[PDB]
Formats: sequence, C-alpha cells, structure tokens
Amino acid sequence: LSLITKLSQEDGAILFPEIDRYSDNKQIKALTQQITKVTVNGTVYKDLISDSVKDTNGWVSNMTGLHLGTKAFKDGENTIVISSKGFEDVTITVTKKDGQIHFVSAKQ
Amino acid sequence: LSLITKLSQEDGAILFPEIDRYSDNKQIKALTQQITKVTVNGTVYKDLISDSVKDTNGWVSNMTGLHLGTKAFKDGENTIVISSKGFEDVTITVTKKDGQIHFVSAKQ
Amino acid sequence: LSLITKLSQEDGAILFPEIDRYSDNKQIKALTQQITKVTVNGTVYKDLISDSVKDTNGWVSNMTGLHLGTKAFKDGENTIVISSKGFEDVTITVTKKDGQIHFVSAKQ
Amino acid sequence: VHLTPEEKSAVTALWGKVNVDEVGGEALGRLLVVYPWTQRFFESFGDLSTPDAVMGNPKVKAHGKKVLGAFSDGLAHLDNLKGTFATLSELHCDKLHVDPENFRLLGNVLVCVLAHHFGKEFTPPVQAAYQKVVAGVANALAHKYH
Amino acid sequence: VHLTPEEKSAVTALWGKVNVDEVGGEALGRLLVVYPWTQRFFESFGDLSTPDAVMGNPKVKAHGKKVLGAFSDGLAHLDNLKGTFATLSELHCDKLHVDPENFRLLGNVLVCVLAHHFGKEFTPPVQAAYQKVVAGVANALAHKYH
Amino acid sequence: VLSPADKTNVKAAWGKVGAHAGEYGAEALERMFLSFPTTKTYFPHFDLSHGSAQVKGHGKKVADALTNAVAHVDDMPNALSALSDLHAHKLRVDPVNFKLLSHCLLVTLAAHLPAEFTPAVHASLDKFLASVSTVLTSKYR
Amino acid sequence: VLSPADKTNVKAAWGKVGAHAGEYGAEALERMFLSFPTTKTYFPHFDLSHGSAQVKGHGKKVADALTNAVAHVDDMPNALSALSDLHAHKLRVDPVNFKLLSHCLLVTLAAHLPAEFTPAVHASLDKFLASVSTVLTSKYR
Ligand code: HEM
Ligand code: HEM
Ligand code: HEM
Ligand code: HEM
Repeated sequence: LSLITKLSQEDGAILFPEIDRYSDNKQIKALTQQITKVTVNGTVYKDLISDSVKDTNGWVSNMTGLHLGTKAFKDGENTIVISSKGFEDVTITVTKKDGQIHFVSAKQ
Repeated sequence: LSLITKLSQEDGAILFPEIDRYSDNKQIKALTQQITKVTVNGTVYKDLISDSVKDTNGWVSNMTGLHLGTKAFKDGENTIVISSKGFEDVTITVTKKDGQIHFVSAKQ
Repeated sequence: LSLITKLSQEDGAILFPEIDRYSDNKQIKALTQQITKVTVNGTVYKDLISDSVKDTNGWVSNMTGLHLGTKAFKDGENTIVISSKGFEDVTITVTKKDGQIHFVSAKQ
Repeated sequence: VHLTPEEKSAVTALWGKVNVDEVGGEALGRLLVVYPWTQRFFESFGDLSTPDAVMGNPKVKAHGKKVLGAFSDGLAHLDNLKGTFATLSELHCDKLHVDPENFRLLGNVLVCVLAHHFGKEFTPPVQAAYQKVVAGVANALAHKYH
Repeated sequence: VHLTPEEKSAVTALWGKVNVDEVGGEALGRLLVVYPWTQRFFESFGDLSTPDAVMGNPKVKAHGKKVLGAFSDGLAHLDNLKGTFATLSELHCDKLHVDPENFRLLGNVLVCVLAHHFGKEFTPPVQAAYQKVVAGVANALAHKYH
Repeated sequence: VLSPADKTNVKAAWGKVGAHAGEYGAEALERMFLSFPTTKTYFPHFDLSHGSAQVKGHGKKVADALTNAVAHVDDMPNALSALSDLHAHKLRVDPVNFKLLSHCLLVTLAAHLPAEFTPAVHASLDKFLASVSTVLTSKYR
Repeated sequence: VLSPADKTNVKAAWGKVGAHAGEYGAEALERMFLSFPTTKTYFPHFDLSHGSAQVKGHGKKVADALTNAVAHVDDMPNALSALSDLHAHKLRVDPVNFKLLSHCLLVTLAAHLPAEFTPAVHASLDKFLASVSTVLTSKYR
C-alpha cells in the first residue's frame, strides 16, 4: 500500500500515524473507523477504546493514529493483521532488533 | 385612595382589578407583592397561591387582580383589611344586597 | 446628604464616586440617571455623553462616578448645582487651594 | 480574535467612514425594536413603545454613542479585547445581569446597520471580517460571567 | 472556571461514584435521541434510528467512554481547560465541523444523566457546580473556532 | 407539535409527579437560581433562600400552569395565551431563560423519576417544555 | 404569527427583490460560507468559489422557496412541509444554521434595499425568516 509507509515508537507501544480515523482520504477514514479485529503474531488484541496500550495486547484508534501494545512482539520479524468490515485485512510486517522496531512492509 | 376604585363579581368571589402585582404604578406593584395578611369582617383569609377562591376564606394575587372568596361576606356592610410589609393597611368597604356586592370606599 | 461625602481629583476634573448611575441604592441610581442640568458657580455644564471632561464645562455619568471638568472652577469656594427630574436640586460645595480641590458639603 | 492583514485593513478603512453618533443609535434602536425583551434593561429611557418612539428617543441615540465608542476601543485593541472590555464585562454581568446571548444579537444588528449604510461596499469578505470583530467583543464582555 | 473549595469537593465526590464504562454512552445515546440532527456526525456508527438501536449500539457506548474520559482531564485541570481541550477543539472544528452549540447540549444532557443516576444526591448546589464545569468544557472546545 | 406518542409519555410522566407538582416546581426554580444566577433578578422582591416561602409559592404557580398545559396539549397556545402576554408584554422575559428553566425542570423530573425517565420519555418532555417555551414567547412573533 | 403589517412589510420588501431573487439568494449563501465556514461542509461536491454556477443555482432554489412562502404567509407549515422533511430527516441540518442563513439574508436585504429596510421592516423580515426557520426544523419538534 502507498498510504501506510512509516511508524513511531512510544512507551511499550508503536503508532501508525497514517491509520487516521479523521484522514481526508475517505478510504483510510472508513477502514480505521470499521476495524473489527487486530492480531499480532496470531495473538488477538483488544480495543482499549482510550486507555494506555503500554505493554498490552491492546490497540486504540485516535487523532494521532493506530496505537499498538508491544506485549506480543517477538525479536526479529513480527506479523500484524488489521481487519475491518469493508476492506481486505492489511498485513503489516516489522522487525524488533535490540528493542527497536523498524517499518518493513504493509500489503493487502 | 383614588387608585383602588372598582370591583367585579366572580363565581363565589370578587376581583379588584387595580390591586395589580404587575402594575406600572411602582407603589401598587410593591403593595400587592408584599400582602402579608387579609381580613374580611374580622375573619383571617388564607393565601391560596393559584387555586380557585370560589366560596372560600381565601385570596389570590394574579395578572387579573386580587381575588377574594365571598364565604365570610355577610349581608349589608363588609370590611376588608389588606396588610403588607411595605406600607399602611388598605381598608376596603363594600355592600352585599340580594347577593350583589357594590364598591363603596378604599382608605389608608 | 449622608450618601454624598467625598470626591477624587482627576486630570482637569473631579470625580464623585457616590453619584453612581448603577448604585444598588434605588434613590441615587434614579437621581444620577435623570440629571437634567449641572451648574458650577452659575456656569451651565454640558453632558459630554462619554468623552473626556479634562478642562471642560462638561460632566459625564459613568461606572466610576460623576465626572466634572474644572474649567469654571475659581480659587477658594465653588458651588456645584445638580438638577434631576424626580428630585430637588443637590448643592455641593468644594475648595480650590493652589491646585488642590477638597470636599466641604452636599445638601438638598 | 485572529484577522488576516487584508481584513484588519479592510475593517478600519470602513470604520473610518462611519458616523459614530448616528450608527450606535441605529444599532441600539434596532436591538430595542427587533428584540423587544431588551427594553427590560432600559426602562429608565422613557418611551420605547413604537419603532419611531425608540429611534427618536434622545437617551437611545446618546447610549448608542457610548456603545459605538466602546466598539472603537475594541478596534484599537483587537489583540486585547478580553482586557479592554474587562471592567465593562464586570458591569454588564455583576450589576446589569445581561444574558451574553444579547451581545451576539446587538453585534449582528450592528452588522445589519453597516450593510444598510455601506450598501454594495459591505462585501461578503468585509462582513466575514466584521463578524469576527463582533463575536470577539461579545466574547470579551462575556468573560467575567463564569 | 472558579469553583468554591466546597464545589470542587462536591464535584469529585459525585464523579468518584460514576460508572465511567456506562454514563458517557447514556449521555451520547440521549443526545442522539433528543437532538436528532447530532446523528449526522455519527452515521459511521450504523443504526441510530430508534432509542433501542442507539442504547444497544456498541460504537455509542465505546464513544461515550472517550467523551467521559475527556471530561476527566477537564475535572483534573479546571485551571487550564482552554489548553487541556485545545487539540480536541482543533479536531471538532477543523476536522468534524461540529457547531459549538452542541457542546452546551451534550453537557446539559450529561447533567440530566447524573441527575437520573444520583437522584436527591444531585442537589441544586452540586448541579450549579457541574453546570460551571460543563460551560467550562464547552468554552475550551469552542476556543480554536475563534 | 407533539406526536400522539409524545403526548402519551408527557401525560404518563407528569401523572407520576402527582401532588409533588409544587415541590418539583419550587426545586427547579432553586436549581435555576443557583446554576444561572442572572435569573435571580426577575424576582427582586422574593426571598431566594433555600426554604423560601415565596419560591414554594411560585413553584406551585408554575407547576400548576404546567399541569394545566399537560391536559390542554392540543389547546396549549390558547390555554397560556394570557400568560404569554404577561411574560412578553410586562415581565419582558429573555427567551434564553425559558431554555434554562426547561433544562432545570428536566434535571428535576430526571432526579425524581428514575424508573420512567427513559430516552423516549426525556425527548417527549424536552419537546413538551419547548412547546410551552414557544407559546410563552409567541407575542414576540 | 405575523401581524397584518408584518405580512404587508414582508410582501412589499420581498416585492422589491423581484428578478434579483437568484442573485440575493446566491449572495446570502456566499455571505454565510465566508462568515460561518462550518456551513460549507453541507456542500461536499459543490463549487463554493466566488461566482460559482452551483451557488447561483442553489441561490435561485432558496430565493424561489422564500418567494413561495411570502404568498403563503398564513399556512407556512403546510407550504414548505416537503422541504421540512428533506432538511431535518435527510440532510440533518443543525438548527443553528437556519439562524446564520437568516442573518445573512437580512445583511443581503439590508445591503441592497437602503430606502425600504426600515427598523419596522427589519423586525418583520427577521420574524418572517424565523417562521421559515421554525417550519424547516419542525420534524425535530
Ligand atoms: C464536551 C463535549 C465533548 C467532548 C468532551 C468530546 C470529546 C471527544 C473525544 C475525546 C473524541 C475522540 C478523539 C480521538 O479520537 O482522539 C471525540 C470525537 C468526536 N466527537 Fe466529540 N466531544 C464532545 C462533543 C461532541 C459533540 C457535541 C459532537 C457532535 C454533535 C461530537 C462529535 C464527535 C465526533 C463525530 C467525533 C469523531 C467520531 C469518531 O471518530 O468515531 N462531539 N469527541
Ligand atoms: C417555562 C414555563 C413557565 C411557566 C409555566 C411560568 C408560569 C408563570 C405563572 C403561572 C406566573 C404567575 C402569573 C400570575 O400571577 O398570574 C408567572 C409569573 C412569573 N414568571 Fe413565569 N413561567 C415560566 C417561565 C418563566 C421564566 C423562565 C422566568 C424568568 C426567568 C419567569 C419569570 C416569571 C416572573 C418574574 C413572574 C412574576 C413573579 C411575581 O409576580 O412575583 N417565568 N410565571
Ligand atoms: C457589544 C455589546 C455591548 C457593548 C460594547 C456595550 C457597551 C456599553 C457601555 C460602554 C455602556 C456604558 C457604561 C458606562 O460607561 O458607564 C453600557 C451600558 C449599558 N449596557 Fe451595554 N454594551 C453592550 C451590549 C449590551 C446589551 C446587549 C445590553 C442589553 C440589554 C446592554 C445593556 C446596557 C445597559 C442597560 C447599560 C446601562 C444603561 C444606562 O445607564 O444608560 N448592553 N454598555
Ligand atoms: C430559509 C432557509 C432555507 C431555505 C428556504 C432552503 C431551501 C432549500 C431548497 C428549496 C432546496 C432544494 C430542494 C431540493 O433539491 O429538492 C434546499 C436544499 C438544500 N439545503 Fe436548504 N434551505 C434553507 C436553509 C438551509 C440551510 C441553513 C442549510 C445548511 C446550512 C441548507 C442546506 C441545504 C442542502 C445541503 C440542500 C441539498 C442541496 C444539495 O447539496 O444538492 N439549507 N434548500
């Protein structure tokens, strides 16, 4: 996908700025709004609504992006599967190396 | 008093239009507003707030005037004493004759 | 009057704080609101609405008090006569001494 | 309250051509006429019984100048309305007890009067400038209510 | 927004007893039912056509916690609402196009819900505290509009 | 105007008020006076102290006028048309105040009617009080 | 409801609009869009630029609806009943917007009718536009 490309590191969690529920891109707005399920390395994450995601199996969509807890993040390669109502699951790939997570790919 | 001068008859009660709690006459307004006690022929009347005064020992100040129940009204000469924190008791005198009350006088 | 007692010295004018058009004292409020004519030592002053009174034959009623220009103010004793529809003229007396005006008395 | 360069210039250029004695009186005139409940506050101004009674009542024209004059301090200090109007916010709330909703109404009537005097010159952009100024004055007078 | 030391104690004592899972959703639910034009903004929530549709719709309950959560920062930071809500203000105006009048409405519905849950304990003084808090939050969200 | 369904809710809920009309009326005024103190000044003569006699009196006056409008629902504009002159022509009540009192009446009704103050009923009451509001300001229109 | 003289003012002043209906309609929308940009978001696909063709089109549609409601001052709720369903049930237009547009209509009327926008006529028009506003939001109440 040409639209999901980068991420940020936070306390016990990662942020996808471009997964914006208020994005001027009608498609991104609707995808983010309709997220039914997130899996990291097969583990089912929970919608924490507005709590912190610091060291949790939890996600939050808000004005800054999609926030993901790094609890179920292993060393090396990780596989994130975001599902919504009206889109094909987005599979995101990242690399934990000495406790630093770098963006790899996001494909549909 | 050349301000309390007339009355009307109602169903088991009498109305003094000019005893107006919304009167442009700041004096009448304040008197009506601060009525503490009303006596007809010695009998102490009750503030009925907004109920009917039909055949009661009750008075009501509202937008149409001061409403007085004719329960404690005898035949011939009648004496009404209105007291108000504000100023001097208002004494009204009226005449019941074949069940018809005519205004006579009002004095302080 | 026990109500008008002091004044303050402003640039080319004097201020009567107690002549307050927003006074909770219904009497003072109404007097100030109905000021028809002001004379200093016989000279007729003008209502300048809300301009400055600095070195004018002008008065202004506002939230700070009654503002009087010191143009028609002579050395020694001065006599200020305030007239208002409802009330009898108020005469206020003050004393200019090498450019200091101090309060004397105010009477009806 | 934040205005572009072209807007601040536009406002002051139009204000400079304004009859300070006449416009204030028509604004307050039109408030007392179009929003009749506003007469409550000014019962001490004698006769407000007809449109003409109100518009030709000297106390109205007079009060108009105080109001219009006060908008002028507003235009002098747009970066400091909150402060300029403070003692006067105190007055309208603490002593007069004016519902701030009426500040927005006067302001909008003021806009109707400018459009009435300046005809085609009261362009949509010029309005949008003056709408920001008038909401600003309204906010400032409302501050010392909370 | 000035509260007496009693008002502050009163507010926090009532807030402490509030179901932060439930109350925000009853407020939002009641706004969508009482003031139907508010449905415009939340058409992405699915069916809000009936009081049942609404009070049973998880997107509402969940959104209610974000709103209740937001009032919590408000109560934490009464000295600096304008700042606490600054980013939310930009969002509601610049990105949601929501008229500030609706903030006052939600806040009044929130007050109706507290009165519904707390009965006689929601005393007139405790209301007058919460009415000041809700007018305060309404103000801060409205700031970046100006 | 109110749906048949709205009228049914208003009649049912105001029914439950029963003999507390005057007390609920008085509570709402007190709720208005504390929360919106600009409202105090329409009552210069009154004692506005918590247990005030005059407030309880004016609570009855208002609550009774409402009780009346709940059984004049179709006839409301005609029922309170004298009250409509009083409030506009003489008292010069600011429209804004009808919304504050209406809010305070809902807060009161909500506080006293846990078991029937459903969303559907709160809408119906909210509308109904706006109707009374609309009639009472109608001599401005 | 509108006095006989309210009607007389509204009919006389709206009369003077005549064939400028479309232009005055379009000016008011543009005045609303500049002063209250919150209103622009009801027009997602419309060209809202100065001189827009769609704005002139929508200006005519509105002005014509108003011209219509002048003829039908007496039975307004019945006159614009279909428009009332559209604006409340479909578009969910926020009541607040009807006051902004109405205000911008007076600014327009005022700007274009120096000689006939008298205080008496401004009251009459202000009321009349509030009537249109009230009917247009009447599937909320
Ligand atoms: C005090 C009043 C209010 C508060 C405290 C509040 C708070 C919030 C918060 C915290 C969010 C989520 C922000 C995020 O994702 O980071 C939000 C979103 C939103 N609010 Fe509000 N809000 C208020 C009033 C309103 C009103 C009155 C409306 C509409 C009438 C509204 C419509 C929305 C909408 C549409 C969203 C985005 C919905 C979504 O993405 O699912 N809000 N608000
Ligand atoms: C919303 C429903 C309202 C109802 C049903 C209502 C009803 C009444 C009634 C029955 C009276 C007594 C009239 C008489 O003596 O004949 C009255 C008087 C009055 N109302 Fe209202 N009213 C309402 C709203 C308001 C509001 C919002 C205000 C002010 C904020 C207000 C201020 C007054 C005042 C000042 C009086 C006169 C008090 C006195 O005579 O001592 N009313 N109202
Ligand atoms: C932008 C809006 C307004 C401005 C700039 C404004 C300004 C002023 C000013 C400068 C004064 C004179 C105070 C003094 O110098 O002593 C004043 C007084 C007053 N204002 Fe306002 N005002 C505004 C809105 C309103 C509104 C909407 C009302 C509604 C009733 C109102 C009612 C009054 C009253 C009653 C007085 C005192 C009357 C008198 O003593 O002559 N004001 N205002
Ligand atoms: C006096 C006030 C108003 C009048 C007379 C009026 C009249 C009309 C008319 C005649 C139509 C066309 C009907 C149709 O297409 O079938 C229309 C459509 C519409 N009106 Fe209004 N209207 C008014 C106020 C408003 C306001 C205040 C808004 C929004 C702020 C609004 C938003 C709309 C929208 C979004 C449409 C649909 C047009 C489109 O996008 O194609 N109206 N109006």
